[PDB]
Amino acid sequence: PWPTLLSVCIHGAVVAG
Amino acid sequence: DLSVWGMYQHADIVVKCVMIGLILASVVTWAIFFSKSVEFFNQKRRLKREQQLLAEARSLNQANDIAADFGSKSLSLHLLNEAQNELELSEGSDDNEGIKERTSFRLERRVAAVGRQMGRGNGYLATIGAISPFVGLFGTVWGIMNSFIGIAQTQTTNLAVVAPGIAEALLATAIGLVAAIPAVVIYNVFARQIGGFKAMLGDVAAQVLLLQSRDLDLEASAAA
Amino acid sequence: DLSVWGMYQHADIVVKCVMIGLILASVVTWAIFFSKSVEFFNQKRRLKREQQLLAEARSLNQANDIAADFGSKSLSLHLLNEAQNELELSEGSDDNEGIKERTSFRLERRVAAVGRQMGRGNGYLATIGAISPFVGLFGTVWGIMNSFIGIAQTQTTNLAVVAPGIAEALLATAIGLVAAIPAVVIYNVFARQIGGFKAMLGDVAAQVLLLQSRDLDLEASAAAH
Amino acid sequence: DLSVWGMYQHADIVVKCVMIGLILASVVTWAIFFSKSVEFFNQKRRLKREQQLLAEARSLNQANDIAADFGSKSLSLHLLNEAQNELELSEGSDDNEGIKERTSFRLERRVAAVGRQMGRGNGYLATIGAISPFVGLFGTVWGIMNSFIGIAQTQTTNLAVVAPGIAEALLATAIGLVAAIPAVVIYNVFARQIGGFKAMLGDVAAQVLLLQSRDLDLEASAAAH
Amino acid sequence: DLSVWGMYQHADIVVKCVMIGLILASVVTWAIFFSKSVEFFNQKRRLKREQQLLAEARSLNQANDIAADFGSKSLSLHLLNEAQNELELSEGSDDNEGIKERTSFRLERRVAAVGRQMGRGNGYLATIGAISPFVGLFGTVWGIMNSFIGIAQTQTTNLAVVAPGIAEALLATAIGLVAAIPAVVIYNVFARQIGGFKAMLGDVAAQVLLLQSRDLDLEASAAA
Amino acid sequence: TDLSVWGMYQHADIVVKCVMIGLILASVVTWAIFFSKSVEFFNQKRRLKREQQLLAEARSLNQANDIAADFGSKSLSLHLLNEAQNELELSEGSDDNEGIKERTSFRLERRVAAVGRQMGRGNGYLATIGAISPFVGLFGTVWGIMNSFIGIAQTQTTNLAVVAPGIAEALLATAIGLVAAIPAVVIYNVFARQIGGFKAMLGDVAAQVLLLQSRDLDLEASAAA
Amino acid sequence: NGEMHDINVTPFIDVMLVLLIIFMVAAPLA
Amino acid sequence: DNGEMHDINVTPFIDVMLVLLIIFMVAAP
Repeated sequence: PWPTLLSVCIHGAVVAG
Repeated sequence: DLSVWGMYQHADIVVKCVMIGLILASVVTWAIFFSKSVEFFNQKRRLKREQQLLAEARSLNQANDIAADFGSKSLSLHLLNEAQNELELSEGSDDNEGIKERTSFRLERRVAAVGRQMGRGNGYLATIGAISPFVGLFGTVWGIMNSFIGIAQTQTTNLAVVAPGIAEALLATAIGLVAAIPAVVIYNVFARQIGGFKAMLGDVAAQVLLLQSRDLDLEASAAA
Repeated sequence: DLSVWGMYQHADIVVKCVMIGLILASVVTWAIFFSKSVEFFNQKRRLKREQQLLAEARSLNQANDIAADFGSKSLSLHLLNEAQNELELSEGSDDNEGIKERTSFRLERRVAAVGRQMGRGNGYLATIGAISPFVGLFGTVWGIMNSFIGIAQTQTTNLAVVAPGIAEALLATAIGLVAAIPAVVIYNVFARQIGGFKAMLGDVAAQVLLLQSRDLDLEASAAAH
Repeated sequence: DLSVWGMYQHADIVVKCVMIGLILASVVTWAIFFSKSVEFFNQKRRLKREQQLLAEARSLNQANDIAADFGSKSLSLHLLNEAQNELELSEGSDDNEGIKERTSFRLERRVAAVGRQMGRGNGYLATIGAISPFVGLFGTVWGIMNSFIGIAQTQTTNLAVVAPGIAEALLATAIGLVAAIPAVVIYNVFARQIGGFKAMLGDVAAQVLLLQSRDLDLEASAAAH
Repeated sequence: DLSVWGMYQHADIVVKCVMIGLILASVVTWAIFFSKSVEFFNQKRRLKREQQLLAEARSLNQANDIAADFGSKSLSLHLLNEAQNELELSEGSDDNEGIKERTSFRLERRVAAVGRQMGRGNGYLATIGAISPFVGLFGTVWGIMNSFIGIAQTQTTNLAVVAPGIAEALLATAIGLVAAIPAVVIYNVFARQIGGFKAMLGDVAAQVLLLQSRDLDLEASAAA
Repeated sequence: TDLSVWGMYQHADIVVKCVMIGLILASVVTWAIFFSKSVEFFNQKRRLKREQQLLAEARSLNQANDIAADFGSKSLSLHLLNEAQNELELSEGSDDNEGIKERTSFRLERRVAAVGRQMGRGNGYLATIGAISPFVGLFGTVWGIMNSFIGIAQTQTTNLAVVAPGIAEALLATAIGLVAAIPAVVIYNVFARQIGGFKAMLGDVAAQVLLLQSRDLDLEASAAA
Repeated sequence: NGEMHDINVTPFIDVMLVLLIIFMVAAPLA
Repeated sequence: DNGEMHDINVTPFIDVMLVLLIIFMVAAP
């Protein structure tokens, strides 16, 4: 499901820390 | 050492689980948003066009002949079938106002049922908006309490020993608000957008009723 | 010294009483959840299965015949036999519109009554979700006052001698939020389940009214012919 | 000493007036609770006893013969005699649709008027439950402010010179919460108890409309036959 | 000195401005309360007398004869005239249900218009109650900012020189709440006083509909 | 070394920079909505008030059309009159009048709702920005404050000299949040008042059209009888 | 649905007041 | 209802209280 894949992608990037 | 990432890695397990739970709640509120924003955009875009096609209609049978071009998923085609089915089930009736009352009742319930079907995911947005501040504050209070137990155990006066623990505790409030604010905003956007969509669908259901109401009164008049 | 029970026991009588009060609120807000969720389910499943059968019916007479095998606790049978009762008590009348208005009113009153009876527990959940962090904060503030009275009596200056008192105090608020969070999510789950259920019951009630209304009008036509 | 009553004695006039104001708001919250709870247990216990007696009725005349034993202040008798009065004022008219309409409107008006009158106290409880935490907060701001006056006048950092402001801010918070908690609890229990009672009285008024509507049909059918 | 007047006198021009703005907000919320409370008392006292007299009426003509000496401002006389004016606009009509419906629609419009018209100054009370806390907080935040800018540009660090500057900042929260609480209390009181009055006026309008509807269908039935 | 209310933004942390620009965007959009709405809304209400006072003379729907015929295609009063007239010219073959009255009532109800729903266009921003801007300011301040505690922990040192710029940033985020929130609440409340006034004025013109239509139909039916 | 969907802020204001008072007691003693 | 917003909102006072918390933490020991 793109929604959840796109959501975890935009978070994944901001949670790179 | 003490980056924001290091601040998570050094914190207590309870507040680390609070931070992970708020990050997962953030992933959910954004997944619901990207899911529903596209869905409401497509349904709004389609329904607004079906209404423009139906604006030309003069009688219910002509509205059916227009709407037969609409896909089987279309809400306006569904309403028109909810009207046409009340005619075909009533075929022996000489009373017309009973057909008008039963049709109005069916379509009003169908518009409400579609409007409710839009809302499926909003319980998560409402919950995540309401509890994320409280889950953040529990993380903050727990971290502060744990630091003062540290001071009671290590028996040391210097507040610079507490400063890391205060930063770890405030980070749980910060992540709490980052989970809360999008969910509270997006819930209010979808509540207003559903209200706008129900009203647009009601304006189509009203045209179906107005078409049927003229059609029956003209036919009953022309019989005498 | 300890970090949880070491402070809970040393704590004073009113902080003890407040923490016990929030633990009692936590257990009731979870009993309601287990007690309601099994019933609401058995209700949601049973009513959904009845609606799927009744949706085939073409007249109120046929709807009675297929509903009669439902249990005495059936919500839909308890609507169908009431629409039948309103027609039976009215049997001397020739005013079909009068039968329709009475049945519509009586069915609406019963759908509301089942709605009130499903929502029985929510007063506790809505109250506990609102008050419990403030009840915790009162326990914390009074705990701070007792620690403050404690220093003002002995006039100490050691940060560590205050540390255990201020900790216990915060625990009260921590227990306050731990009682609050379940009550808000549990309240929202039942608020959404009630909304879906009252609407689903309303669609069964509407089908009973539609079947009766159509059946009376066709019968009046067949009589007058 | 340095006791909690010494802490009240030492506090500024503005914080004394906040504490006294909230204590008066607290005691009148309990006074109106003990008053209305008794009056909501009396009226509900009585009305439950009416509905159960009145549920036997099969004609509006039989409903009057059952209700005649009810006391002068009985709400159900006070609904039956509205329906009776609308018929007795209207004997010259054969528009039964008009008698039903006018009666339904009077009964709907009266059920609303009883609910409206029963709610009298709730405006106070709803005010205290919203406002009293912010009245508390103002007292805490005044305490924190007086702390900074204490250090500004003495250029010295110690606990003993800020102590009056911490004392005031704690007392203003504690009494603010002690006013807020029972007010928001009691407002919820009365909003639940009124919502149930107003609906239950609606279910009694509905029975009066059903009996009157049925009587007029059976009379009109017997006159036509 | 450091009295409340000394703090106001010594404060920065923005914080001094916020104190004056909040005192004007306090004055206007009390001026609204005393202006509206005497009008709600006079409207209730008068309307209760009209409803107590009209309860004796048994026809719309008798209700007009009872109402004939009510002052020309009277809301019950206004409602009787709205109903009477429909009959004498409608003189040729045999559709009595038409007269009933048109009258019911007019009196509902009139009752809603009175309740809306008399709740006029509740927008000032709502606005003052909502923004008062903030403006006051803005006064504090500005006063605190100016204090530290001061300390950051002048080093020489000690809480003793900041303390009066942050006390006279905190005072603008205290005044901010003193403006808020009366306004939010009064708005809530007037929302319930309007709700009770609009309902009482509704019960007088209901008596006019009942009197008209009854004597109209009696006169129609007696003509048979 | 020294700082100013611009230099502290130039010295702020990324998050706090991003939050401050975010609330400055919220500020410029709320003022853009105020000018976009108020210039139109004043002119629409000023028009409609003239139409309502001019149509209030009318005695029949034909007399109202002869008054309205030059109000301009954009006048809501002419749009309601013409769209009520449109039900008669579509119902020409109907000897039933109460169906025309019912359909016209239903059409005008939806036009009044739709025009009100269209005038509310900006309120989604104004309510969101007014309620949520202080929470975004609070997030911004908590991040700056948390960074200042990291500055303490990093340096193992404690003086106002190093912290004062850090709290000046953290306060500036709050000040910008308040400068965004106050106008948005004021603008939202004045437009809620003005919308409610306009909705009632438009509903009164719609009611006048229904009254004029129904009375004229009932009088024409009586004259034909 | 009466779903609770909004941040009631007063618990926070009051827990932050607790946090302030706690350090406003302990810090001048340290 | 009228749909205007009249509630007492005091949210930014938390921001003041964090700064006061910093003043005590930094100045007072």
